[PDB]
Amino acid sequence: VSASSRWLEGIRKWYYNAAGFNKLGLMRDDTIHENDDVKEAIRRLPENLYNDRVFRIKRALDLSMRQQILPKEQWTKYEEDKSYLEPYLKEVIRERKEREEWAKK
Amino acid sequence: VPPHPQDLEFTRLPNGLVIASLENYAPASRIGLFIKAGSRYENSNNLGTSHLLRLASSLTTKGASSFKITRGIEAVGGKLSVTSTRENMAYTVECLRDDVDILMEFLLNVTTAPEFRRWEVAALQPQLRIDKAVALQNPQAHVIENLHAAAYRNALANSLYCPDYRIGKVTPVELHDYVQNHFTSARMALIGLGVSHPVLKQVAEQFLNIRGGLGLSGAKAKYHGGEIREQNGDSLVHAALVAESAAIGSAEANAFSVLQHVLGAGPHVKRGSNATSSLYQAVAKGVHQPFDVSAFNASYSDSGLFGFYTISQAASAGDVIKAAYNQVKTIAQGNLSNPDVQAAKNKLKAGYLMSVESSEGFLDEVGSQALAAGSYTPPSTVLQQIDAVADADVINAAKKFVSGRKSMAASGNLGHTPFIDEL
Amino acid sequence: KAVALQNPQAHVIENLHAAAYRNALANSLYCPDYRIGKVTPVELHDYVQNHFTSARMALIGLGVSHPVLKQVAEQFLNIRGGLGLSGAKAKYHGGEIREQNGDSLVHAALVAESAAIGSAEANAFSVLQHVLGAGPHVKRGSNATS
Amino acid sequence: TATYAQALQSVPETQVSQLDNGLRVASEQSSQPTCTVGVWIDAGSRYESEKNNGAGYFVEHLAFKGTKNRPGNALEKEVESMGAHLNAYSTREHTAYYIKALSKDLPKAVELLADIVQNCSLEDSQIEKERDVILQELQENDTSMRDVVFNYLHATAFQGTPLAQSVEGPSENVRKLSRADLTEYLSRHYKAPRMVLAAAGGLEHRQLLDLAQKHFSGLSGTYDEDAVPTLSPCRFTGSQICHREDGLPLAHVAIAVEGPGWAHPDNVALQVANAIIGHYDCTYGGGAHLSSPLASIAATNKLCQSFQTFNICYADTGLLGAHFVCDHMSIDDMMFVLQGQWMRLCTSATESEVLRGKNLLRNALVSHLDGTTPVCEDIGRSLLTYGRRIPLAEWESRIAEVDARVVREVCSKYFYDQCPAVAGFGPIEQLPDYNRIRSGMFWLRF
Amino acid sequence: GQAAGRPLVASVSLNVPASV
Amino acid sequence: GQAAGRPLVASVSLNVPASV
Repeated sequence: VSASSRWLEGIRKWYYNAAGFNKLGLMRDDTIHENDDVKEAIRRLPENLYNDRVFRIKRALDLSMRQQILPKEQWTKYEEDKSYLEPYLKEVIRERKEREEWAKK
Repeated sequence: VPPHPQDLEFTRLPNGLVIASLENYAPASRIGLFIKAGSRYENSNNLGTSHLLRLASSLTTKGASSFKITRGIEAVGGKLSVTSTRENMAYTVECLRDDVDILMEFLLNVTTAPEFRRWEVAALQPQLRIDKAVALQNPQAHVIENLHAAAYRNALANSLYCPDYRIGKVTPVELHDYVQNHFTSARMALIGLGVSHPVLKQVAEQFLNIRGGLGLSGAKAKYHGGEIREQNGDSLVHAALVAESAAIGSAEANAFSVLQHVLGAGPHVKRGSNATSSLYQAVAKGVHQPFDVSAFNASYSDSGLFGFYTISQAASAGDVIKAAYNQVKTIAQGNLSNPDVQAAKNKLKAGYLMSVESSEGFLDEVGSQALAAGSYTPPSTVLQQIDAVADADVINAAKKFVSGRKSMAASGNLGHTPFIDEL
Repeated sequence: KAVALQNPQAHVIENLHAAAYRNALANSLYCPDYRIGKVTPVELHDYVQNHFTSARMALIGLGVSHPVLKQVAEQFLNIRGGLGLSGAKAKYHGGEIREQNGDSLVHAALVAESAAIGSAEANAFSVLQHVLGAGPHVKRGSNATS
Repeated sequence: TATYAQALQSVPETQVSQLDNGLRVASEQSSQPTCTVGVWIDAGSRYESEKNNGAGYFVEHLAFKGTKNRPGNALEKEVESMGAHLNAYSTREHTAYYIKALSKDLPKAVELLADIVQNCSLEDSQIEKERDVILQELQENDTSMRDVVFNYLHATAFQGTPLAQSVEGPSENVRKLSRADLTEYLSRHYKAPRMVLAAAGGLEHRQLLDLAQKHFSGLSGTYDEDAVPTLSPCRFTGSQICHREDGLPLAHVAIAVEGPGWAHPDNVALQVANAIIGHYDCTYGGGAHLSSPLASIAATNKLCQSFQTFNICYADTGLLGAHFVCDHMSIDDMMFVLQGQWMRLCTSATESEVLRGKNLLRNALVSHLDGTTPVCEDIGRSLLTYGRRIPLAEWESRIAEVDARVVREVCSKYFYDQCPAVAGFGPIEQLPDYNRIRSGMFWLRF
Repeated sequence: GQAAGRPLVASVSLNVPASV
Repeated sequence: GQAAGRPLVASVSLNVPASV
């Protein structure tokens, strides 16, 4: 909670609220651009996390269609955002870099 | 002349692990790891676990990934193989002399620390439908598996392949439990041909000792007998009639082997008439159609099956089975000639010696002896024991066969095959 | 066959007959899978020719006059003679068939040879059936008298 | 403590001697108790005209059916008196008989072999029975599609020459073969200069030499008159053969080009190149991580059930190519990928794949010769093909000298812009036209 | 020699066809 | 009342669902 850390976290929380995807009930990982690494990582997710991702995205598209947002009570709080997708994508990237490293030798 | 073959070094570590080495000077090296993890150790709620575990040797592990293992094994031209009987599993690695150090790293990573990730295991499920199908192209495999199902009740009844209903239902938890319970120090043996003793000892002490924590014990074989008949409208009828015989590594097992070679165990000559084979000549006197018959023997750590297997057309199946049963009965009553017993003994000795000439056969024999008895027996002692068998013991074995609960299996157009009661 | 074989009772009862008998009554009501596609028109002709004969048939009618049925029978079912195929008597054997499939519940049937229909012993067996309990009579009942 | 080179140097040397009649006796001592002894003969279907084709296979059938001195089925019993395995085979250029037995039976076993290849009685009733059996085998051989396709490849590749003729021969010839023809075949081809007596296991060379002097001195080796059958060069033809049978489930295809021959330096390089292409079967465990691009692509996309590469050698000719079994809707993809890999080898080969192929060839060579039967086979074939057995050290020396440049040059010589021979059997409606296959043998970019 | 006479064994390999 | 009591009967019809 030192000098620069609380200032950095304050700017990150500011930017998080400014981005505004939380107003549609989305999480950060729901907004990532689907490339081959991300399609593979999404493929590896278990059933429950996949189904939650599907319903959150479907509800956000419905809101965007109606040009509405959720009530303020239901916004995604910055501290509760779960990076459910990060470890899978990290493993997929590590595997692809191993393949690329073998192709050089 | 070449250097004299050095003695097979043998050791049993305090944790229960067995390490054996033989330092020849061939260009290649062969290392094997043998575990008591056969299909008999499956209960009824996790059938097919061993079959999937056999095909999961190339998956990701903690030491290295699937890509790294496959590419590294194939880069140095090595070969990795897995084999499984009803009682044992064997992981074998073969390579050149100056490449064992790499491959020894891979093998233990396959064995002492797999991961079994969900997506990887799921992707491997359809393979179980392919491999089994290939194994079922031969009618002998189907008939023998049905015969084991009919003869035994609990332990040795489990097939080598997954049940068709359970394909796709095997989960990583089952595999983790199976490996954690059955892959332990007291149930393992490490055999080497082409590497020194201190290297294997160091490897085993560094890695295979931590795996200890010996778990389950398994059931006991219960013999019941019965019939299984599966009609499928094929050209030729296959059949197999057996009974309880003996346990491996016992005095009566040698008698049953000698009886097997007295009766007949396939041809020794290309397109031969099987003139010395008593069963073939007994059957062929009456039946004037193409057929085939042989003696079947299979010994395990606590029970064994002895009998005979026949292949014959649909009309003539009963004639063939009746003739073979009659011939074994006549042998049981006492009609046996000492020259034929000696000829069978020579056949047994020649077959046993010629089986272990290759590196594969030698490694398999050494591993089986290490797991079963925990000591190495050279060929000369086996030859002496074979010669020690008395000709009356073969008659006793025939009497044990003729007066026991038979177990029959059959396949084909079963319009004329008899039942057990008819024989 | 597939529609029929999603009731487990049909599987069990067919195996029960396969285990009980050596021949004729052991045969299943449904075609073995390996024969699907292999039944020929000649086999159908032979089956009709040697089983659909006058001495093996009975014409029953409700709401029809007797002269009409007698006329139809005399006109058109007189060319079905030629009896034959005495078949074979059913030899009870005994045995057991076990199907490991990991279903939620275990279905089991245990039987012995009892008596031919039309005999006095069959009435005794029917009464024994209803002493032991044949089926339920009350919706969501406890089967008190079973 | 040991090394690869030291291990290669430590193998005992083969010892070869020659009797007066022309027979060659080779042997290799070892410490094992068992042994394998056999006779190889330089006589196959290639030395047969159309009149007497299939004579050698007929004689090979009648070998283990009694002789002058062991009439009837006595000979067979003798083998089974000692628990030995008596086996034989025949090919388009060689024949072989051999026995696996113990060391102690080396005197008796040799005494049997000399009986077989000198005193074929050829009873007429046995001739009729074996004629019926051979007719049954010819009828039943249509079930094996791989062997049918290989026979088609030979027939189309070497049309109009002796190499087109199959080992068993046409069904019409076997119905007319008489005892006169069989005796003439035996009297013409089975002679001491063309035979090799090989052994391997627990034995000593001089004992085998003495036994051979006892039991083989009666063979004639004078080459009576000008009866000296000598091979001639065989013409190769680029062509296609297609047997359309839409009822079958799978299609078998085999494609080949003309090879260098038995005793060419190039062969080793080709054996490296094929090792780069590899092989695949639907039951392999590697999956999509296999080193070979063709195997990985076929595994991921399910292009075929199986494929393999071959290099079959004859005197001054041979076949070099591939064979695959696949679905009827995947032939274009498999042909495209295969020819692309061949062009890749011809135009651009790197060090890493060549090193992998060299290691594969080393391991295969080491593992194949491990026992007694493969060593005896190696001696028997080597003494007829090269005139001497090549040690493994020389094989390592030949293999170690290959690099990317040599592989590129050899592949460009033998594959690039060549007319192949193609054979297809089954539902092969999707197999490309011969012009398309021919045009796939080069690149416009190169 | 088509008749089985010894207990069956299942073989699986990385770069060889499986056999029984 | 799911347990079987009487032997099977197989029904087939031109314009009615089959039954067992």
